[PDB]
Amino acid sequence: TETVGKFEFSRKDLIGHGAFAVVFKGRHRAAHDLEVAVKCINKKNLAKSQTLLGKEIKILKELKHENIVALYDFQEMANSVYLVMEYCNGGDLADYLHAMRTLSEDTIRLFLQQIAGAMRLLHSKGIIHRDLKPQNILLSNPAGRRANPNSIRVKIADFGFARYLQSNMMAATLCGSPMYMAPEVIMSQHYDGKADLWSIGTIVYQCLTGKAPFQASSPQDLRLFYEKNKTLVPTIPRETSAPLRQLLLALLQRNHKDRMDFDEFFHHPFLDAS
Ligand SMILES: CC(=O)NCC(=O)N1[C@@H]2CC[C@H]1c1ccc(Nc3ncc(C(F)(F)F)c(NC4CCC4)n3)cc12
Repeated sequence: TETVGKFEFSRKDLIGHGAFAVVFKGRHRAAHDLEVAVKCINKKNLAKSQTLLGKEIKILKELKHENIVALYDFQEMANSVYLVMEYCNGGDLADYLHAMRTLSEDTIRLFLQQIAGAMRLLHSKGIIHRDLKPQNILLSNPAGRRANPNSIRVKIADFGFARYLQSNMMAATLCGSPMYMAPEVIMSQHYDGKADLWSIGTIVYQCLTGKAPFQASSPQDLRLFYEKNKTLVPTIPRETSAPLRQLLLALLQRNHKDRMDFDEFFHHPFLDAS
């Protein structure tokens, strides 16, 4: 048992591992039924892990929303950093999609309404996430794992690559997962918040079809494909509802200037459909 302020965890209770973070399930020391996810340095990449966890704190301390994984507390010291986060009892969308293969349009709508809500807050604060992928979309059912799936709440996680972007500036750091990167990101161009909208379009397309809209053998191959193809049209299955078709087509615009803007996303007919 290690303690971080009012919370405790055992390194036995590993729930996830990446190059730059290790995450343990923990609990409040007084309210043992309050589950938490404790994110810790990966000492294999000490300096970068410490930097990214510190940036995550800096960003998440400004973001309170149902659909953003909550930061309950944190502890930054000279040689280590902890984040005590909301525990999402449903795990990640990558694993959920692996088991479900594809999601109904109604489930995609429920999830995307929640992602849109979180993105409204990021956009209003001037923050871009830059690492949206299914592994960073977490699921939580307030009625418990075995409850009605209509009750699944979605939370954006992993803000270590996030930044403020001034409205007259562009970003240029290579961030994210290549299969979810906007073309402008993987082509090492300048980009803005619309790069996240491409990532969201890729996630929605994967939910709908079970595959990438633009398949490639490697990140290098995907970059070459984007470089060579100045128009990108995803194949929309003919059973797709018109609002979801139009949402996908507008998000998966190769050129960020042509891509759906945030106001269009937040008010998209797909999101207000019954
Ligand atoms: C010991 C135990 O109870 N294990 C549960 C477990 O391993 N599960 C449960 C269901 C699938 C997998 C899993 C992964 C992640 C979560 N929850 C969660 N909540 C918050 C965070 C976060 F706050 F840290 F983001 C988080 N991050 C992990 C690292 C891989 C995704 N995971 C829950 C689970």
